[PDB]
Amino acid sequence: AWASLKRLVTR
Amino acid sequence: DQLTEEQIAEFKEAFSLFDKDGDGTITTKELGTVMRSLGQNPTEAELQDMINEVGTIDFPEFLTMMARKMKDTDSEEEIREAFRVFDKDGNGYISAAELRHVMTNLGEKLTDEEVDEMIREADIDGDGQVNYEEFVQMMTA
Ligand SMILES: [Ca+2]
Ligand SMILES: [Ca+2]
Repeated sequence: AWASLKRLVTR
Repeated sequence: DQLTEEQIAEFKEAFSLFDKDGDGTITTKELGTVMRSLGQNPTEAELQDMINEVGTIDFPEFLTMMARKMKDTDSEEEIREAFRVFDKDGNGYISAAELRHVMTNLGEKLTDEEVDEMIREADIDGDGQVNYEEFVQMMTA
């Protein structure tokens, strides 16, 4: 569910 | 390092929402809106610098801008900035309503229930909204 927001930043 | 296929697809989807005739461009005045839909929080100076470094922006130029921002911005700052954009009223919490608008502005078509499930996954203290550290916990995984 959060994959598309997680893709907006780097780790 | 560089953008994945899925990041490129997501950036293209957000860009295309402002490319009404499909010609691969947005206007310079639309650049900030597109960047904010992608969780960037550019200052006016930052936007004008990007515009000057290239009255339209074409998609390959935009994608090159985004790749550089993703690689060169500190990761902790990237999370802070995305939280600041998504927390539309600045009250320290992303509400279900704010999150619905974020997902819509990315170009997704999630149901209201699917967004509620996003909130529940992230909501550790049970108040039904996502505060900054709850967001960090999601965005650091
Ligand atoms: Ca808020
Ligand atoms: Ca919470």
